[PDB]
Amino acid sequence: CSLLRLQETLSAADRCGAALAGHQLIRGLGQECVLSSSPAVLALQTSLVFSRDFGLLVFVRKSLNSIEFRECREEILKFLCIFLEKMGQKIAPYSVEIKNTCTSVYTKDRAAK
Amino acid sequence: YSGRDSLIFLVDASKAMFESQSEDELTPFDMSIQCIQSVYISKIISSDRDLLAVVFYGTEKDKNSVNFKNIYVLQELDNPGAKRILELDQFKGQQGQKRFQDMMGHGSDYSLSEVLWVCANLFSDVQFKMSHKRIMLFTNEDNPHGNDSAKASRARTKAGDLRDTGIFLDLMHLKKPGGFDISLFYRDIISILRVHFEESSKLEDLLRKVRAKETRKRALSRLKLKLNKDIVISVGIYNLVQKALKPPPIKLYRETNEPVKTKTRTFNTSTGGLLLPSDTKRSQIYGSRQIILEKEETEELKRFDDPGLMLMGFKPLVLLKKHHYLRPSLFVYPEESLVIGSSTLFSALLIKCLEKEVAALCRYTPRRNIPPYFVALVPQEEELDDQKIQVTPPGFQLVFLPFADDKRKMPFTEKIMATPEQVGKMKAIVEKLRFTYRSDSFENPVLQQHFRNLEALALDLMEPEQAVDLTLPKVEAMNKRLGSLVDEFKELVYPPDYNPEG
Amino acid sequence: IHWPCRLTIGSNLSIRIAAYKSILQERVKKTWTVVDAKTLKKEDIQKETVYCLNDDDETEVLKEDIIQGFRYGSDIVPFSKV
DNA sequence: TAATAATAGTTTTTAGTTTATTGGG
DNA sequence: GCTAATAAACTAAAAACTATTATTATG
Repeated sequence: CSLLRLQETLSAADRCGAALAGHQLIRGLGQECVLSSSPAVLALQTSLVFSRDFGLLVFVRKSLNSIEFRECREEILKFLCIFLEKMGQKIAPYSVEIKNTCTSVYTKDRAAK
Repeated sequence: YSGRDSLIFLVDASKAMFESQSEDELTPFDMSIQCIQSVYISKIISSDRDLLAVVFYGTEKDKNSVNFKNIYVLQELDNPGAKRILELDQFKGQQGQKRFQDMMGHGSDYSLSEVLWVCANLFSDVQFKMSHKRIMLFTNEDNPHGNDSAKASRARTKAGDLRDTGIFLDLMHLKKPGGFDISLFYRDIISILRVHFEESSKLEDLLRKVRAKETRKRALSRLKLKLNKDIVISVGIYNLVQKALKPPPIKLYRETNEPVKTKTRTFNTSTGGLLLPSDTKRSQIYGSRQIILEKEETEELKRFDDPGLMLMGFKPLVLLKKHHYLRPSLFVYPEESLVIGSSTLFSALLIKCLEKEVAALCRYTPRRNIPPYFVALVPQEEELDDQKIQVTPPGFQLVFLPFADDKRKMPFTEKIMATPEQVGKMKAIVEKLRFTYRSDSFENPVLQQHFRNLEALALDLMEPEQAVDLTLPKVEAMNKRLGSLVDEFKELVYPPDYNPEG
Repeated sequence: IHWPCRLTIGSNLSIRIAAYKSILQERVKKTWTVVDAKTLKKEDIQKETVYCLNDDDETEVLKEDIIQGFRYGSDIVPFSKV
């Protein structure tokens, strides 16, 4: 789907080392934010596994102090926050995983920046 | 803070620069290659925080985001790096040029409108605060667009538009045996009478490697000098001279070369558990008794007056001892950001103190919890050189007055005179050794050697450049010019058996 | 205290010298020792530093495994003190 | 319903260490 | 003939300098 194809493109879009890659990544992230911010009852559940893959996706792929990754990561975090603000406890299976990621996110190069 | 400098290099890819009438001399292509190497080394040393790019025109092939034929960007606008240096050096030499001609075209036609378009696009790609947009062309022919009148017309129209958009084009003379032929196609097209069979306009300085940090203009602190308690004036404090120090090293791993960060912890000994600053107690043992205090009292005992300047009075410049020096002086300029109108009063006081030859002594407080020292503000009148450029800024020289406990006592030394003929011998020796000194005559050879080694290892050279030390006296020349005088004065003073060394 | 050395002029003149720092900035000769907040002992409160990797869950780089480098324009080159 | 205002992010000293190194006896 | 600081280089550490960016204000 649109969410899935955008996730795949962003998983690709970071293949090259250039600030333009980060620009297109954050643009796609902004579109995903404005898109999945308003699901009906169903697209949220697809976005759950999409966020799983894309969350851990950047967690293990970006993994670089390059700012081009930094703005994308911070926008991802903002979207995740505004999502979980009104999302329900259904995200709980991911949460501890996200927890196991989040501190690992922060304690890693995020600590250096 | 202000804008930065953007530099563009555009060499013609043709047959002219790969050939010369005297092959013993350097081909225009290759000499431009050492030129760009030298300027990139200087930029690395000085202002590596700016943008540099490489692009060629006239090549048979092409590569550019604008997709103009015969236009090939070699390097995008970027901070210089050793990878760029080696990428340029592999084409250096009378074999690197052949390589370049092998996997890279040259000699095809071009459009100056096209190169202006691509360079304008490249400059437009930069989203940072710029101040200078300098473009350097490398060709020795004003004809190639004079051949096509429409081409010359559009080229000069685009050049005028670019120069009106703040772009500065400067001309690099190239060795044309028939003559560079300026004033025919260039001064009417470039942003600004010998036809220049040669090439050297200022290429000598371009090839000249420069080792200087050249920190941009900045304010150390804008202190606010109080006259008595309320009539207070904003001033700017700078250091026109400031010790240049070696940049600190970078802790990195000896198996991956990446910089490894370090974290530092204060903790227990009996338990070893990590502790807090609240657990830390300042202690000082005098005699046998230990006094316990904390940091806050330590800086508060250094906090007496607010950051600023407190006038002590006025004193003629003669009442200061020449040997009375403590720390390098500062420069003080009027400031109208906090207090508006202070420039008028600064001019008035500068005029009055220059007329009265009296410096202003003040109590100086640099920042919070800082000791207020004594500072003498000598007038410093502006001086202009032959070209009327400021060689001495107008303002004040802020020197430091050492305290009584800032001076050390010496064993007493008696006075022993010398014969006036020995004084004449000294005067003759000095005259044989006299010259004129300038502040731009002597550098730090240690730092220069450290640099040369740094670039040599960065460039993986088999050998580093040797720094020329000007602080080594030429003993042979000095002895040649003195001759008799040395041992004449020796016999005048030192006994023949009593050499200076026992 | 004096500085026992020799001024030199060319390669044929030298005079022994004894230099003195007439003007010298003063500093406190007693540093602020740190002790415990309870036992008031420096012995119970000692110090260490840690060189752990910026990544890989802060894996500890061995103390001597660190080697200094230097900033070179847009690049950083490893460069030991030796 | 949409404008302003402290505000943290790179340099740069500089106080307190840490190095062995000459200078003696 | 019996050991003796020392400024340099090294840190931390603290402030000034641009450079932004929620925030009501109003509706």
